[PDB]
Amino acid sequence: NGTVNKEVAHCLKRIGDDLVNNHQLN
Amino acid sequence: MKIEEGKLVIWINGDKGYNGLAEVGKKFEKDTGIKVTVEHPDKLEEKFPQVAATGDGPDIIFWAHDRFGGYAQSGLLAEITPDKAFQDKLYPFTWDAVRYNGKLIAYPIAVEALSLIYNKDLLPNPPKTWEEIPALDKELKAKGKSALMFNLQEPYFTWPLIAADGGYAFKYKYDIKDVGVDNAGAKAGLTFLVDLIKNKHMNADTDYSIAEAAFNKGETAMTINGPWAWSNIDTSKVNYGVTVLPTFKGQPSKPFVGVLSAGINAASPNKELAKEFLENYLLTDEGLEAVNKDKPLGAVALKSYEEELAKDPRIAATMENAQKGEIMPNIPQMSAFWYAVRTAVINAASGRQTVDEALKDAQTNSSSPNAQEDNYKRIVKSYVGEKLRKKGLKIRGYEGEELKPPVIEIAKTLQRVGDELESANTDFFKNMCDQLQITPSTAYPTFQSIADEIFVSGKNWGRVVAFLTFGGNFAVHCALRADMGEEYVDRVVNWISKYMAVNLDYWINQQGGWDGFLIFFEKT
Ligand SMILES: OC[C@H]1O[C@H](O[C@H]2[C@H](O)[C@@H](O)[C@@H](O[C@H]3[C@H](O)[C@@H](O)[C@@H](O)O[C@@H]3CO)O[C@@H]2CO)[C@H](O)[C@@H](O)[C@@H]1O
Repeated sequence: NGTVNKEVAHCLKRIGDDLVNNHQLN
Repeated sequence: MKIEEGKLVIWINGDKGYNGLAEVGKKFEKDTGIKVTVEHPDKLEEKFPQVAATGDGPDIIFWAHDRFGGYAQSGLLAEITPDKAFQDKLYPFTWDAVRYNGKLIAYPIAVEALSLIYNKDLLPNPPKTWEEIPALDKELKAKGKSALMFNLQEPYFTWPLIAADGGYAFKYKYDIKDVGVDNAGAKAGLTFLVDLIKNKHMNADTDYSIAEAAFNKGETAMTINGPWAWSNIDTSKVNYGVTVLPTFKGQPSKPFVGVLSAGINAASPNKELAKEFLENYLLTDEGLEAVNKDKPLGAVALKSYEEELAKDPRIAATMENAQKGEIMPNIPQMSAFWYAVRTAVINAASGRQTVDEALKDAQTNSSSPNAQEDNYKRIVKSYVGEKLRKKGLKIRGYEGEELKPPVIEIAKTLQRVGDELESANTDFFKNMCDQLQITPSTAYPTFQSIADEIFVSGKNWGRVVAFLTFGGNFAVHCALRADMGEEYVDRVVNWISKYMAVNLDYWINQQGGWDGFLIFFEKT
């Protein structure tokens, strides 16, 4: 029921980290 | 007057020279065609952060500098950046007062310090020491006169005495957790004050107007006040002079020193016009003189004019008292310190507490949500709105943009990097809601449950954008279901905004506020 929620949240995290890594430098 | 492109609205406290400023305004209008309106609203320093946080308020706000750190940390003041030729026309320590984390956030106008003001006919030579004032008062009440009356209702006026023998607000790189309002020197100064009252030398009810009438009618020999007050004394014809405050336990009275400053609202659309008015109309010899004629400013920041003013003995005394005090901190906690010391003085003076109980309230209260939420909601609203238009949804109050200055740039950057994130994950997101199976009865716990699991291992600007894209998609999905209406849209927008104010505001400020956001994700 909610362990889906855990799956969704783990994905959103990895997604966010990818964005940060693509902008570490300017 | 409302904020309006092509006009200036100015807020300034009612004890300053607002009619003289208004005349500078008129001259500006004559020479340039631009209209200037000067207002002096009640409690303007508490209103500004409420209304600026929603995009309202004046173009230019005048106040002493202690209030501005709190405003800037909330994002409400625009950074100031003058030419070297202009920065050099004003004294450097006045610029230091308005520097908050390396950024200048206002224009310094005048240095303000309390001095002892006295009636040369009834006290031809003023006391040098606080302790000798009780004897002076019985000596004057013999004659139906008083020795001293000043405002006991604002802590500004009593703080020089509380600080004299060791009182301090924050230990200096300032430690929020070491305040110093309940140390021995503080207890000693407030005890002197409260003893003067209990021994019938002052009245705990006395306030600004009562003391001014007293002194300017001739009924009390001394008062404590700033240069703004000289003007009414001159009209009274009283024979006065202006000198250094008395000492307590051999040490100087240490007034908290203020720099009257003009800050520029971060929501103003007239930032550049505001700057060139201040620099070319207010901050000249003719400009400061027009204001000074109305109410004296004190020791002005403008070198060329102060060099004349300095030859006035009253300005000399102003600067002597300023060097014995401390320039106020500008940090955000200053507000809670002043509120805490307000209550403690008022209570000890009236008699409702002992000094030891009150200054120990002041100690805890000096140390450590809704206003930040309203800040964040502007950003959250611009982004949820755009995602709504993108899906073809027409939701009341989410129609049209109409964004005001700070959020324009933020909104732009946020849409750019947000599209980055989900363009790279188009499937996961399009199916996100069919996984969760939200319902009116499971919606709030699912939103929290997922949000919490994003951040359990830590935070970064990308985990925040991921979070904002989740909540935006959550919102659009709620609008889509006939059992969860337009009502769920503003409801989820609130969930998102509160979640940020509650759980993320600390990290966001630690990493620079939205100006840091702008730099982290800046282009090319
Ligand atoms: O006590 C309640 C009050 O505390 C805080 O006000 C402080 C001001 O921030 C501070 O500048 C100083 O105010 C003086 C101005 O500098 C001076 O030019 C002149 O106008 O008188 C002022 C004092 O009356 O001291 C006060 C504290 O007394 C806080 O910011 C307020 O919101 C709050 O109402």
